[PDB]
Amino acid sequence: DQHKAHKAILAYEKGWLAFSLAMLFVFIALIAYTLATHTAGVIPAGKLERVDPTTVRQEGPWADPAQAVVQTGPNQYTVYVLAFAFGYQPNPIEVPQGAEIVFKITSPDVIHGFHVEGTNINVEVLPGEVSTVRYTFKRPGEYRIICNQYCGLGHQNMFGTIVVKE
Amino acid sequence: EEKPKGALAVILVLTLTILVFWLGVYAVFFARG
Amino acid sequence: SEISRVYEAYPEKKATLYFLVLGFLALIVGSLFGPFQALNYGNVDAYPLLKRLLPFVQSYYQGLTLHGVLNAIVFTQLFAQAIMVYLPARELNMRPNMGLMWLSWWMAFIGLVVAALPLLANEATVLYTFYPPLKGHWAFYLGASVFVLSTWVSIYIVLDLWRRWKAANPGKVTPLVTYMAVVFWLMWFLASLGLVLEAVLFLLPWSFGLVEGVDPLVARTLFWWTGHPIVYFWLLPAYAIIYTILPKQAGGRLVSDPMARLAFLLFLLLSTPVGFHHQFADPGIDPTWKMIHSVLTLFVAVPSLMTAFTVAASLEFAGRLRGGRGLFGWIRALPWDNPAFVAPVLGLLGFIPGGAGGIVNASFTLDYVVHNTAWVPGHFHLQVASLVTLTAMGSLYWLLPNLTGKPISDAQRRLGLAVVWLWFLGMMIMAVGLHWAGLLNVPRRAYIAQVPDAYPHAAVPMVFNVLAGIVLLVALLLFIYGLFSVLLSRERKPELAEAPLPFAEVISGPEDRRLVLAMDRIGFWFAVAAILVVLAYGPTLVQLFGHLNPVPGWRLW
Ligand code: HAS
Ligand code: HEM
Ligand SMILES: CCCCCCCCCO[C@@H]1O[C@H](CO)[C@@H](O)[C@H](O)[C@H]1O
Ligand SMILES: CCCCCCCCCO[C@@H]1O[C@H](CO)[C@@H](O)[C@H](O)[C@H]1O
Ligand SMILES: CCCCCCCCCO[C@@H]1O[C@H](CO)[C@@H](O)[C@H](O)[C@H]1O
Ligand SMILES: CCCCCCCCCO[C@@H]1O[C@H](CO)[C@@H](O)[C@H](O)[C@H]1O
Ligand code: CUA
Ligand SMILES: [Cu+]
Repeated sequence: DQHKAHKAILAYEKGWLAFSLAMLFVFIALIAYTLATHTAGVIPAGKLERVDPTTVRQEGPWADPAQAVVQTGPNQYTVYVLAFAFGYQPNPIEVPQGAEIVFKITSPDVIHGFHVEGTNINVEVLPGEVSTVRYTFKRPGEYRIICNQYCGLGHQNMFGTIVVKE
Repeated sequence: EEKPKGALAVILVLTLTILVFWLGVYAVFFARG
Repeated sequence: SEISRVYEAYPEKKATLYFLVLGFLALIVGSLFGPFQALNYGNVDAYPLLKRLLPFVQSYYQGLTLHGVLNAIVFTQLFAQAIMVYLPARELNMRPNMGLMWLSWWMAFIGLVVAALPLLANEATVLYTFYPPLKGHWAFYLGASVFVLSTWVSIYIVLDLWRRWKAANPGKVTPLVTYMAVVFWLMWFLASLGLVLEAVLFLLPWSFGLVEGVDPLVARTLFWWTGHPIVYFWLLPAYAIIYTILPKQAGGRLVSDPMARLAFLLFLLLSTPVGFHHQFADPGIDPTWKMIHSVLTLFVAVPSLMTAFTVAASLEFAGRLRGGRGLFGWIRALPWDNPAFVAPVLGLLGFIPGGAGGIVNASFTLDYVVHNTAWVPGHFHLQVASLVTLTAMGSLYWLLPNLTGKPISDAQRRLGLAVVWLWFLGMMIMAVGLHWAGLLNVPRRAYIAQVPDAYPHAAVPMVFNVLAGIVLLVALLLFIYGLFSVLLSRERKPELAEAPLPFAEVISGPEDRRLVLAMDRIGFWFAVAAILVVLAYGPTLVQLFGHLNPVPGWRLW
């Protein structure tokens, strides 16, 4: 009792740390599950795709809004998205429902975010580098793109639209 | 005395909060997937 | 001489009082933008009113930076430099080198000063993360760098005192507070490498003219090498106070020396190699290296789950000792009329949901739900601005007596409680509104009040954010009229003021000794700390440092 107190209490320390490690690993488990499913598609790609942000809206696939969506499989689209000081090229992004969409996004100025309301598309856009995520919209409608990385005073106004065709 | 049971009810609330948050956010993640 | 000769028998008090006053001063100025930012997330625009009161201010986002830098970089470090030096020296009744010590306070005062000026004059509106390629005045980074370099001196000072007590005391195991402070200061050196490279290798030359651009991926990867454990550099001063000072204010004992020690050794191994939990949604970083940092962050939570049990048991024991009634009897026996006790206890409670938010954040793919929304500021307001800050606030009531011999009156004690309870109740209400607003997709870092029609699903959590701006306005104002009323009063009754820091007796035990002996194998674990940083950041930094792709700086404000 004040030293018996000790002997107990330090055994609990052991049981709480055991339980804790257990629960923690179950979490590691259920993350693991997600990386194996389709949902893992939102994770940005490893490979360093270098581009030159000063040249990007002149030459390459980010130079022409008309050419942003480019069929890349029987059920696949690559979208070249430009995130810039203070909206999105193209606008809207029209994509068919059911299809794998491969967003390839970059910026000509400062870092942006490209986050799509109601999806787990949530990525940082860095000048000089291509952010590559994939997604399949399971139902049609308009999806608002919010820019969630501070980039200057137009920040609170940077929104885009994705139209996913019926 | 014996059992530090006040401290157990503390770590119990802590465990539950941890599970409501992680399970709630897991469910949202799937629903947007 | 010196007639509060206080400062020539125990001069360390003179320097600690300095840090502290400076720390809390940055915190009054920083927090002034708080409620303004709160009513904004409530969808009221009080900025034209602010810009009245403070004509120098040009945008919501200048606010945000001052708030950030002033509250989270400057208030917290200066609070760590105080606590983490003064406590070690006092538990070891020894002099910190008042030469090296007085230096650090001046490296910080120059530092803060040089930085403040471009900030105040709208030249460095890049926020507390200052992400390239956004470009600030040379003054900001030069300031920042030298301010952050104040800690390195602090490092040496504590290590100094450590080395001298050992020689005078050979065979003797390292005493508790000191051991803490020793690994703390060690962590922070290892951790601070990231920010230090990023400044020297990139930020400094760039903002001077010496080069043309920076690679934004490397910049952000060095930043977050530092940027995570810097949160643990804020947390552990409070933890040090909470482990070894608060059970005494509670009327109790620290139930365990080892556990306190095992906690802090753990923060030394795992605080630094976890930085990619901040980068889950970056391009060009391998998914496999996100999972490992994921796993590793989840391990960093473990010393803190432990803490929860040790502290809970210490407060329980003390409770019982004061006739602490039944299953919950013990809670009502604790000293609820001492702001020294209330503050860190209320912060511990808010730390329950906050740590829970971290765990989600940490879990790789779950971060895609919440990253860069209002949830993130939801979470860390519970962590840094409730726990750490409340521990700093409620510690005005022991430390200040002990440093100046001003006693706390009884009208002041009661002011203390009205702040602490208002501060807490306002923090909790803001937590809900921002967790929820963020689960509705409302971005962080945004003048959302300017787009009032933009997030209409957020209506009621917006009612919670307004409701907290007013509550935290009152709290901040009642804190100023009282911080200054504890200081500018004309009483000094300093028997109170030599009078050792209420350090805590420890319930000793058998299974101590050989375990306390291993954890005291310091040089070994410090090196393990470096091996772990090296493996975590090694393969990725090697990759990126041979693909440097610097880009022009912009100013977009
Ligand atoms: C001072 C500050 C902070 C602490 C401490 C802190 C803890 C954690 N955080 Fe965090 N955080 C993240 C994950 C964690 C994890 C795993 C922990 C762990 O260290 C938490 C472990 C904690 C616990 C498991 C709680 C234990 C509970 C205790 C100890 C209380 C018990 C109560 C008692 C004993 C009272 C009983 C008494 C009675 C009287 C009843 C992640 C992701 O993995 C992100 C990035 C996500 C994103 O999208 O950016 C992040 C973002 C932030 C940012 C934003 C950075 C920026 O500006 O971009 C800040 C400032 C911050 C602060 C802090 N954070 N965090
Ligand atoms: C005084 C009461 C306070 C209020 C009403 C308040 C309110 C807020 C709000 C509503 C935001 C989010 C704004 C945005 O993301 O655009 C924010 C951001 C922040 N707060 Fe506070 N806060 C207070 C005190 C504190 C304290 C004491 C600290 C730290 C010691 C703190 C640290 C921060 C940091 C680091 C950020 C984000 C900076 C950034 O995103 O660049 N706050 N605050
Ligand atoms: C402290 C937390 C208080 C929590 C308040 C309730 C949280 C519910 C979040 O609603 C979310 O709304 C989105 C539509 O905008 C959908 O994407 C998603 O299916 C749904 O889950
Ligand atoms: C052999 C070269 C090593 C460099 C020497 C380090 C000392 C740096 C000067 O610091 C000064 O030390 C004094 C003595 O404590 C203080 O009184 C003084 O105010 C402080 O600024
Ligand atoms: C419980 C959550 C509700 C929020 C409002 C709580 C404020 C009440 C706390 O006041 C405390 O009351 C004690 C009497 O019990 C006194 O010992 C102590 O001097 C005083 O500070
Ligand atoms: C009229 C009193 C009878 C009802 C009893 C319920 C009291 C609710 C207090 O719990 C509070 O809930 C918040 C979330 O809502 C938490 O964030 C916070 O830590 C906690 O203090
Ligand atoms: Cu682009 Cu905010
Ligand atoms: Cu972190």
